[PDB]
Amino acid sequence: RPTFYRQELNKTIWEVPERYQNLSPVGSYGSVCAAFDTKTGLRVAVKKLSRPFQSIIHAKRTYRELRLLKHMKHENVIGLLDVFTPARSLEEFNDVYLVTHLMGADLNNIVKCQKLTDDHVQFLIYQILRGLKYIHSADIIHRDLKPSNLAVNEDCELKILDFGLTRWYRAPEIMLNWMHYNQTVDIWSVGCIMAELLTGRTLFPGTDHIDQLKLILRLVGTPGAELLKKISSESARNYIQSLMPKMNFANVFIGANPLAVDLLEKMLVLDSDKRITAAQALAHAYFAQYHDPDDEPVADPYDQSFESRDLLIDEWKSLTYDEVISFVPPP
Ligand SMILES: O=C(NCCN1CCOCC1)c1ccc2c(c1)C(=O)c1ccc(Nc3ccc(F)c(NC(=O)c4ccccc4)c3)cc1OC2
Ligand SMILES: CCCCCCCCO[C@@H]1O[C@H](CO)[C@@H](O)[C@H](O)[C@H]1O
Ligand SMILES: CCCCCCCCO[C@@H]1O[C@H](CO)[C@@H](O)[C@H](O)[C@H]1O
Repeated sequence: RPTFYRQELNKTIWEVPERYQNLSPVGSYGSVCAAFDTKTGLRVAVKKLSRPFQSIIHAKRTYRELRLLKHMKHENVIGLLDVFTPARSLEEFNDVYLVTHLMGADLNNIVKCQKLTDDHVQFLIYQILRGLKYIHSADIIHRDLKPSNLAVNEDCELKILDFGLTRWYRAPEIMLNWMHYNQTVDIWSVGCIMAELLTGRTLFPGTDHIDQLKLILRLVGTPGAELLKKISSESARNYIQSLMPKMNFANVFIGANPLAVDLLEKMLVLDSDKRITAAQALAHAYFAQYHDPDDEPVADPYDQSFESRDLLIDEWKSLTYDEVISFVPPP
C-alpha cells in the first residue's frame, strides 16, 4: 500500500499516492487532472469520480465505468493504467480514482478548423474504426462519439474515451429517441467527423434539434420507401411524406479523394441497417496503406449481465470495491 497526500483541487480534496505528482486540472461524472507518474515515467490523466456511491444510480454508474475500463485492452481505446482509493476497508470506501494515459489533446485541438491532408484523415479515421471494431465486437455502442471524445497525442495516435454510457455528430435515430440502436449509430458519427476533417467545417451545424434534422435531410434526402416501411406511426409517416433528392457527395466534397467520398456515402445513409460496419469500413480501399486484417483485434466477450440487475447501494459498492481490489496493471 503506497502513502498518499492530500491537496485541494477543483474545489475538493484529492488524495492520491505520492507517485503521482504535479496534478493539474484539464477539465470536467468526474473531474480529470493531468499528472506525472514518477514511478513509471508516464504522463497520466487521473480522474476522481464525483459522489460515486451517493445513490443507487451513482453506484451503478461507478461500477459500469470501472468494469468497462478494466475490459478495454486495445491501442485505440482508453485503458486503465491504475485504479485506487485511499480507503483501507470496504467500510471506509467512498472515493474512486481512475488513471489512464495522458494523450494531451482531443480532436478539436488537432483540427483548429483547418482541413487536414488526406493522408492524415486516413490515419485518424482508420484508428477510430479500429477502436470501434473492437468496442462493437464486445457488444458495446458508444452513442455519443465526437471530436471531444477522441484523445490524440503528438505522434497523432488516437484513443476513444467515454463509451458504453453538442449534437452535431449524433445519429438521427438517437436524436429521435428511436431505441433499438444499431452499432452503426457510431458509424454515422464517424462520417460526420471524417467530413469535417476533410473540409475544415462542421457537416451538420444545426442551431437546435429540429435544425439539425433539417440539415441532415438536405444532404442525404428524405427517407425512401424501404426506410418508411420500417416506421409504425402513421402521423410520423404523414409528416415525412409531406416534405428532397439525395445529393451527390462527389459534388459536395469537391477536391477530396474519391475513395473518401465513396466511404462517406457508405457511412452517412439514413437507414442504419444499410450503413457500413466498422469491420467493413476497415477493408475499404481508402485505408489501403494502414489496413492489416491480422492486426485489427476483437474484444473478449464482455459480461454485461449487471446491466439488467437492480441491486442495493451497498451491493454496487461492494462489487466496485472487489473490482478495485482485483485490478492488475497492464505490462
Ligand atoms: O493535457 C491536456 N491538457 C493540458 C493543457 N492543454 C492546454 C493548452 O495546451 C496544452 C494542452 C489534455 C487535454 C485534453 C485531453 C487530454 C489531455 C487527455 O489526455 C485526456 C485523457 C483522459 C480523459 N478522460 C478520461 C480519464 C479517465 C477515465 F477513466 C475516463 N473514463 C472513460 O473514458 C470512460 C470509459 C467508459 C465509460 C465511461 C468513461 C476518461 C480526457 C482527456 O481529454 C483530452
Ligand atoms: C426524419 C429523419 C428520419 C431518420 C430515420 C432514421 C432511420 C434509422 O434507421 C433505423 O434505425 C433503427 C435502429 O435504431 C432500426 O431499427 C431501423 O431498422 C433502421 O431503419
Ligand atoms: C413528426 C414526427 C416525425 C418523426 C419521424 C421518425 C420517428 C420514428 O419513431 C420510431 O419508429 C420506430 C419504428 O416504428 C418505433 O419503434 C420507435 O418507437 C419510434 O420512436
